[PDB]
Amino acid sequence: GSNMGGGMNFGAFSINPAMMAAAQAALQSSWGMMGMLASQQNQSG
Amino acid sequence: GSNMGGGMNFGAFSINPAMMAAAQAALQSSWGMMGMLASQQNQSG
Amino acid sequence: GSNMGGGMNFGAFSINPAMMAAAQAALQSSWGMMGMLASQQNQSG
Amino acid sequence: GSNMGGGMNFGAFSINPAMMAAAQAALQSSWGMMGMLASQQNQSG
Amino acid sequence: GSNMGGGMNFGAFSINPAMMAAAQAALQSSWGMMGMLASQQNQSG
Amino acid sequence: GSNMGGGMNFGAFSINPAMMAAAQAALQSSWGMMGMLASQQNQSG
Amino acid sequence: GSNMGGGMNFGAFSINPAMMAAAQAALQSSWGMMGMLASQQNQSG
Amino acid sequence: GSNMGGGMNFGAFSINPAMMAAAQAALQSSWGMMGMLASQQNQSG
Amino acid sequence: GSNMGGGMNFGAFSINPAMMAAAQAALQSSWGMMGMLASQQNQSG
Amino acid sequence: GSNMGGGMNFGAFSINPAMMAAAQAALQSSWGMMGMLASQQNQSG
Amino acid sequence: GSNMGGGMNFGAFSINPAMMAAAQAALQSSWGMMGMLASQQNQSG
Amino acid sequence: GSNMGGGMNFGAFSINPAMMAAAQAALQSSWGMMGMLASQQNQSG
Repeated sequence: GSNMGGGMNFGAFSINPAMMAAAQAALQSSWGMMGMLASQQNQSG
Repeated sequence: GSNMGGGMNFGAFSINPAMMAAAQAALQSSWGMMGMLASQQNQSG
Repeated sequence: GSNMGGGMNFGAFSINPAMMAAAQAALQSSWGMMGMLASQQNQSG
Repeated sequence: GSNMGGGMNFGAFSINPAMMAAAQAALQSSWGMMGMLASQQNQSG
Repeated sequence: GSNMGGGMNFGAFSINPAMMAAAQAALQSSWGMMGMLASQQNQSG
Repeated sequence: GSNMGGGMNFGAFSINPAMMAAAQAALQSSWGMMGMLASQQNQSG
Repeated sequence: GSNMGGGMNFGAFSINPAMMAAAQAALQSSWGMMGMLASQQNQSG
Repeated sequence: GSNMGGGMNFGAFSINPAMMAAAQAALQSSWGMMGMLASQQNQSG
Repeated sequence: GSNMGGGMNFGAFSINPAMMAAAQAALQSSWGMMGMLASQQNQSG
Repeated sequence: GSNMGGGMNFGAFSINPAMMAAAQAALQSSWGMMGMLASQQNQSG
Repeated sequence: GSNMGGGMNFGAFSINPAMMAAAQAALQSSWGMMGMLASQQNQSG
Repeated sequence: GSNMGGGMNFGAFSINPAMMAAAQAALQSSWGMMGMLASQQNQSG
């Protein structure tokens, strides 16, 4: 169960994330005003 | 279960994420005002 | 289950993400005002 | 299950993503005001 | 299941994505106001 | 299942994507106001 | 050298520019959404 | 050398510029959403 | 050398610039959302 | 050399700039959301 | 060399700049949300 | 060399700058949210 409240950002954000990663499974994400990522990585072998 | 509240960003965002990644499975994403990514990576072998 | 609330961005975004990735499976995405990407990468071998 | 709320972007976006990727399967996308990409990459061998 | 809400972009977008990719299967896309790409790449051998 | 909401872009877009890609299967696309591309690339050998 | 930018006005305008003057040489002008005036009243006696 | 930026006004304007003057050489002007005036009243006797 | 930035005004304006003056050479001007004036009243006797 | 920044005003403006003056050479100006004036009243006798 | 920063004003402005003066050379100006004035009244006798 | 910072004002302003003066050369100015003035009244006799 997930819920969130409304918000208004007057200021100016800058997001410059230099991510890096090596894996059997990899996901990389960088979003602006709003986002919900529900990623399920189930692996075998 | 996922829910979010409405928001209004008056300011000007800039997002310059220099992501990098090597994997059996890879997903890369960078979105502006709003996005929901539901990625399921299930692997075998 | 996924839901989101309405939003109005008055400001001017700029998104210059220099992504890079090598994989058995690869997806790359960069969207503006709104997007939902539901990518399932299931691999074998 | 995916749903999104309506939004009106008064500001002017610029998106210059220099993506690059080599893979068995590859998808690359860069969209403006709105898009939903549901890509399933299932591979074997 | 996918659904989206209506939106009106008053501002002027510019999208100059210099994508590049080599693969067994490759898809490249860059769209303006709205698009939904549902690409399934299933490979063997 | 895919659905989208109506939108009216008052501003003037410019899209100059310099895409490039070499593959067993290749698709390249760049559309203006609206488009839905459903491409299935199934390969063997 | 001179140059101008672009603006879109969806609101409604009502201009009522009353004016009066003497005239050894006189220019009087009124205009709506757009207009450029370059005048030189060079006189000799 | 001169240059200008771009602005979009969705609100409504009402201009009533009354004016009066003497005139060995006189310029009078009024305009709405946009306009550039460059005048030189160079006189000799 | 001169340059300008960009602004968007959703509020409503009402300008009533009354003015009066003598005139060996006189310039009078009024404008709405945007405008650039460059004048040189160079006189000789 | 000159330069300017960008501002967005959602509030409403009301300007009433009354003025009066003598004039061996006179400039009078009034403007709304944006405007740049560069004048040189260079006189000789 | 000159430069400026960016500001967003959601409040409402009301300017009433009354003024009067003598004029061997006179400049009078009033403006709303934004404006840059550079004037040189260089005179000779 | 000159430079400026950025400020956002959500409150409402009311400016009434009355002024009067003699004028062998006179500059008078009033402005709202933002503005830069650079003037040189260099005179000779």
